Amino acid sequence: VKQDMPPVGGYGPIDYKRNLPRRGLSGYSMFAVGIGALLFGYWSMMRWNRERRRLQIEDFEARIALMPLL
Amino acid sequence: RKTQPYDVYDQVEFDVPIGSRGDCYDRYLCRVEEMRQSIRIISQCLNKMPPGEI
Repeated sequence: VKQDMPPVGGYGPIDYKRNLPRRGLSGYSMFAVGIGALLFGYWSMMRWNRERRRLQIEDFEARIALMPLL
Repeated sequence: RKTQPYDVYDQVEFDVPIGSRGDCYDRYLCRVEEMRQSIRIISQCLNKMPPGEI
């Protein structure tokens, strides 16, 4: 006879339990990365703001030199 | 299925999730665990189907 039957060795194991990976860095790592990015941005903004102040002083002194003719 | 069983449910081993607070969160977790136990029962059914008439 022929009928719907599982095979001679049966069917294989089937996973039925939860599997969460558990991934990412430790919280100290992202805190250190954020703090380092903050410090780098602070340093770059400091340098560029000082340069901008120097350029503004230069432009203002050019204006002061140009004033009497106007 | 565990206290007053019917046709072949006493021949299948599976777990019963039990909540702990009565909120909707525990019921949703119970439904997810019931899905997992349904997969387990389906595997047990596919590995234990006997020949015969219908």
